[PDB]
Amino acid sequence: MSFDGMFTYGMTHELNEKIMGGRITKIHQPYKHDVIFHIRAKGKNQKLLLSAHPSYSRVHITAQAYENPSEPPMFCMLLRKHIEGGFIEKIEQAGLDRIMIFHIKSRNEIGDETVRKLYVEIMGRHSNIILTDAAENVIIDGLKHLSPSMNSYRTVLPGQDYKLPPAQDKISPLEASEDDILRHLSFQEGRLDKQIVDHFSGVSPLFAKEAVHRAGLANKVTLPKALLALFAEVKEHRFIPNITTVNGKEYFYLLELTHLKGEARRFDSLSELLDRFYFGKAERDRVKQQAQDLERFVVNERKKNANKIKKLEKTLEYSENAKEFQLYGELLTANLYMPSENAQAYFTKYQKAKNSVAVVEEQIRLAQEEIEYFDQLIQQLSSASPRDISEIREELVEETYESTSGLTILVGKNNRQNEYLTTRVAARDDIWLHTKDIPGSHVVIRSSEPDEQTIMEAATIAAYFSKAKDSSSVPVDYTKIRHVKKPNGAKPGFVTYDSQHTVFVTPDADTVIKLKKS
RNA sequence: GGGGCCUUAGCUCAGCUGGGAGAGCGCCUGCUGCAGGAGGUCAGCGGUUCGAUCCCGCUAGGCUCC
RNA sequence: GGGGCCUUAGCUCAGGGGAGAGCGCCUGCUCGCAGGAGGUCAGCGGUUCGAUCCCGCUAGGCUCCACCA
Repeated sequence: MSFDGMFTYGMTHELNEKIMGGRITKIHQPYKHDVIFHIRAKGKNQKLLLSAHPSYSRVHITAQAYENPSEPPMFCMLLRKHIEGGFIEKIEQAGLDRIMIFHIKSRNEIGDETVRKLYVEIMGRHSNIILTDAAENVIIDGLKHLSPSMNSYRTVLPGQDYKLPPAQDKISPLEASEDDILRHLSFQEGRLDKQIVDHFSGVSPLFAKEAVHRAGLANKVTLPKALLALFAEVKEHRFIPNITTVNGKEYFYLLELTHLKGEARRFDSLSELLDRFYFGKAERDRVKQQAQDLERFVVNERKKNANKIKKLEKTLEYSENAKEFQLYGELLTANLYMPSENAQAYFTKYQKAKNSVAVVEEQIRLAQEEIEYFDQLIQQLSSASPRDISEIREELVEETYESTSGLTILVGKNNRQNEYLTTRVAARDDIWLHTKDIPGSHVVIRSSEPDEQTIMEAATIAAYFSKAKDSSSVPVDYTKIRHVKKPNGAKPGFVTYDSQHTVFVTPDADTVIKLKKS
């Protein structure tokens, strides 16, 4: 994991630099596992994101806008009761574990000064945000409850004593000498990267591989020097925030990862890196989890129809072959003088077959139309926003951008928005865009003659909100709205179009974010 | 006795009142919590029909009901 | 079964004159500010110049009774 003890150390330093002494002005919880503190510090308003998400747990200052629920969750209201209005006195790391502790001076209901500790544990699935009394060391509440049945060592419930996770009894990299490295590392046993992780606290396999790489030939002379150099870089805050992309897979770190043969992009801090790294990924997995019941249903219903098609086909084939039964009783009728119920039984098998052809063919066609419908829904679910999931659910039961030139671009992200955009909002000569033979979002430029740059920007947006968002070249069709038509009885969003031109674009998240009107 | 309702995968139940057998939990696999697996004569039996938990015929059994 | 009481905005409650106030939630402003959000006044049909506040009924929720052989 890229968010390791060393990364936590660097983040803790950055947070102290940015928000120590800062007043918590507002607390929000936009998502189930994500809390946002609005902090007034050093003449600036900072947004601190605290994520206890199983896959995307992180702490950083974020520029991103987040939509808050109409009703704040109970944990948010609890945090507001205890620590909103308070001052962050200190931020510290628990050893070199992935646990940040925010010391927050607040006032009680009577007005007396109280100190609260906010523990932010970054442990993947077990990641948590826990508020305690500093005097009594008693848990006020945690974002995730841990019952004694789930963990015998530590309980995370209101009114219980806060206990850290079990210590790993590992050496501190920030205090380690050359002799400490030489005593603990068996240079003959191999897997030196693993040995480093086993002996040194806070060190990931990513860091350990970098250390082994920088050593060149990892031996008793080279590896201790490489480790101490890397530890010194961390201890002295000589951070180079970077993301390295190797074969489509991104790695982020607080130091340069020379062991990775890929394109390295540097940053002024780590927030932007994490925003980019987890952009789409956190949402897609959450959507996948919420959609899993529908997908399993939709995929089943699609599969059902294909199977239905196959059987009907066999009844059509039976119908064709049945002609034999017509022969059988014709011949039996001709030769009666030389059994008749057997003739008639064959004939009847024929007629039943023959009559099944037209019904089978019709039922194959209808099952094919259902497969196409379900294939469209599967794609829509893959690129949907949270609102789009609601609109698709309603169907199953039954955004503004500005170009570089200053032209308004409108986007529908679901079937209902797509229908509303194309049929009610868009003017007759406005330019409509959509991905060719790839399900996606309807995009409309509010201009009859947009410049080529605006077309490419709008196409990039269309491709970004399509199934092909991860492809290097995506075909996007565009035409005037007057050429786009909803067929009679078609579901919302579904349209036929003519007189189209196709452009090819690479989807880019940064371009889409830059063009988004606030 | 008279009426009433259900029997479905390892387990428990969905499924519109034919549109093509599912979920949750447990279990098996790998990953680092995730997906993906298995698994049903839909109690059984036989009509209907292009497909039947689905419609009806036809018997189990258990509950509801005096 | 009968009596007795209840049903107002997210929440808590004001209130025959055309449905408010605080808090929450939104507006910009940083312990106060500054404007919004939101009502079939349980419902019904009627008294009338107007009904949340008449009056008669229907819901529902509580409450008290339903005994004597």
